Amino acid sequence: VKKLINSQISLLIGKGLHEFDSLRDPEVNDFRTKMRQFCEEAAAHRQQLGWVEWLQYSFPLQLEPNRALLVNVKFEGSEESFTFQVSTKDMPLALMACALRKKATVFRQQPEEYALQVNGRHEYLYGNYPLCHFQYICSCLHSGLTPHLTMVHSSSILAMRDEQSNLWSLEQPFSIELIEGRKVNAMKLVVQAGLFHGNEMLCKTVSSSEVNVCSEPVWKQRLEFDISVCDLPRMARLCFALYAVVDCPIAWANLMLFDYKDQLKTGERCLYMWPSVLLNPAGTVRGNPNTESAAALVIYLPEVAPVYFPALEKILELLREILERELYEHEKDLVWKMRHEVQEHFPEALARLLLVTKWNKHEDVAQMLYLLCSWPELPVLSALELLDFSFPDCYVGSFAIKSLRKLTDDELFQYLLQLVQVLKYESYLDCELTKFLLGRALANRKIGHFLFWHLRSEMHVPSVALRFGLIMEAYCRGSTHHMKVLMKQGEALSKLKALNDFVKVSSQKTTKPQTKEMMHMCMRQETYMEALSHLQSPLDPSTLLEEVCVEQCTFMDSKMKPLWIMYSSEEAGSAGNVGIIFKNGDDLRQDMLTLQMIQLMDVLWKQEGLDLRMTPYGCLPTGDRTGLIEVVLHSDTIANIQLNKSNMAATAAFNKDALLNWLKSKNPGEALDRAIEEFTLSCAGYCVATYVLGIGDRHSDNIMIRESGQLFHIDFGHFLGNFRVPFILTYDFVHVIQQGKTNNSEKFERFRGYCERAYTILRRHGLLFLHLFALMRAAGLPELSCSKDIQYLKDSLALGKTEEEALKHFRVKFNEALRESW
Ligand SMILES: Cc1ccccc1-n1c(Cn2nc(-c3ccc(O)c(F)c3)c3c(N)ncnc32)nc2cccc(C)c2c1=O
Repeated sequence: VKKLINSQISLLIGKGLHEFDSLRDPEVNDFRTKMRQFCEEAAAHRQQLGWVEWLQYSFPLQLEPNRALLVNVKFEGSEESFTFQVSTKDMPLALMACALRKKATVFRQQPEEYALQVNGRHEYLYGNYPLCHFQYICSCLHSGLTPHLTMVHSSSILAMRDEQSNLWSLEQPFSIELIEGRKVNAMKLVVQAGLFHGNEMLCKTVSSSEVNVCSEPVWKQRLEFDISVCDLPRMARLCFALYAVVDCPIAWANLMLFDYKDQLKTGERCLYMWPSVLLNPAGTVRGNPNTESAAALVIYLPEVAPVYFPALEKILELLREILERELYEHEKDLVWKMRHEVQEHFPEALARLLLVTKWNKHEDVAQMLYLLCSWPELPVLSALELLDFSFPDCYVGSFAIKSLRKLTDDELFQYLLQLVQVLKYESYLDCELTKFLLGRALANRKIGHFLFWHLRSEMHVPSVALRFGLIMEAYCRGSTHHMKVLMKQGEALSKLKALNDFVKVSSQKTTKPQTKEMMHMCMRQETYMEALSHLQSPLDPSTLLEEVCVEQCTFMDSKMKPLWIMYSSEEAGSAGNVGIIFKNGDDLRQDMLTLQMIQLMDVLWKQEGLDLRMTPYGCLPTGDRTGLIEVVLHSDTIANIQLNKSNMAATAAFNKDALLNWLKSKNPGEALDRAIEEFTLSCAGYCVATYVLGIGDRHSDNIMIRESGQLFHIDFGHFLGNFRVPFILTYDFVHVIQQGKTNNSEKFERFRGYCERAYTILRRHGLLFLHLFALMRAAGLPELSCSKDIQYLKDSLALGKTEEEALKHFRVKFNEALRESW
């Protein structure tokens, strides 16, 4: 059994477990055994969970951030069902009560023994919440549809559980010996070296003597640093850059001065370098795995006596306000002078005090750490700032996680993408963040699902493949069952890649109708029908993809030729008719981040009672320029609608009426008013979202509209101005908002009110967006690479202003946009 599981993990994670063994690396070895133990203990706890707790693990509640309604309810075993009138204010228990009373009369005669499953979905309604607090019940109300639910008994739930079982002394100036290299270039070589603690230099950047671009270079020279050995902090990073000159960067390499056991490193090292894009402090502290091709630098760390970093017990032994909300040197001195008052009276200003402490003086670090160990826990918002690379110390990182433990699963999920990116800043394999993420993932299967895919989707990136592979292995140890569920998804994705490659070849030699027929024949092979059917959606593990609907599958005969894959499910009814788009060839990371930020805006708006009728559809990178996008059904592009074709319900005398005519056709009679309202609200949401994020090149081919009237955007790829993008009002959109009238200030100014409300709410959470984007810098996105990009957000939310100034500013922009509109 154990051999089978090992091979299944290897295949699932995209890396052979023998490759971990072959490294013969104690740190890897230790990571693997500790984390396996941790994860297996979590699995043991899970298998004895009570049935309500199991539901909470496997099917966490989907909640929203009086009135009557029809609900259809059946029981798990039978066809017979009952359609009740209940209230949106009723609890699930009351609904389960009606259900059981009804079954008792038909079937000739305890609510608390049941949970309600949404038909055809891995989604359950349970707990003390009125029905309309559940996202599913909400969804039905706005769409019109009738909730269809299944009474599931506690013994059925337990059956699912059961089937799823598994030192201060050294004053000499720090120095190294640069021995030799083995590189490729055109000039003379120089090696620049610098010592870093995060972004901050611990002293000046001492450089090599120049040597000719011959060899196999040999230096054999001591590089002494302007810092005492007893002053090197625990997280000291040594950074090299090799380049040529008469500038031409060649390569870079970093390492920690202390190993993962706090021992100071000696003696000789061969550093396998990464090819360059001069110093890269944020770059990984692990060598380039391509040891065949990589340029290499051998260095020597001299034996300073074994020396370890002191234990905490030895460490622990050793106008303010007007500025406190970049600062001058005397201001910094005051903050450090007042550090005790900072702790006692301004605990949330911890980060500011950290940025003023002298990390290159061990005495000062001791004094900072002593305060840190008695520091009260901080709000989640503050802890997110502390995860930044500006805060490299392990005690700080440990404090940060401790304050983040109060994250709800919903919050953790909202920030998961960024927390995974922060792993790229980690210095060692076994770290507090990895343990935190793995623990949360093992306690919540939705978190487990998305953590898996965030890690899996980067296995083709050599710099993270080891770390991410090891995390995925450990996770698998803690849920054998979920591993198999994930394997099924991977098998479907393998088949989709093969199918997409086929379509790419066929469509170059034949017409779209012919290729589509070939696609269908390929899909109807038993191997494909089996691999593509009966899986949890990688986009949302609560959506079950049952039978693939071959005749509705197609492809886009342009660009990367993405696939359109439709599904149906008898058991789920209408809600089982769902689609996925598979695209191979594009980097989906930018799309994913944009969509996640818009989804976050939607949550923040709804928390203030503003529902802009957004369309937060799923986008999930799964592999190398590969991923899935959730299909929004019953929608069309603005461009297609504006073609204004004849013989259609929407055919118009003036082209400006095409979109309104289309909406009229989909929403006859009294339905038009609501659709125009959905259009207006969503238009405001997307106009604000794209303005704030600097998303340019919006046009009629990348905006879509649903038959409900809701507008949404597709195909992102440009943001934070990396095409200053103006606020955009489109004439055809103004025309719909104005109900097809030339002048309609009543409707138009309501729309302006929505924009202003949305904008002011985002500003209030400005710091959250800034902290999240700061963390996202870890991801290596070319459109989020520096301070200029963060500055874009600062400017767009006008955060340096009062609310009144910001709104005047926003108003000029909005007004300028209206003029520009034809
Ligand atoms: C559905 C449609 C109407 C009008 C013009 C184009 C499309 N459309 C679109 C338009 N589109 N794009 C997206 C989409 C959104 C974000 C992306 O990153 C992305 F790659 C695609 C999309 C979506 N999520 N839901 C519904 N429609 C969407 N996408 C296709 C993808 C694969 C295969 C096909 C045949 C299509 C396709 O026909």
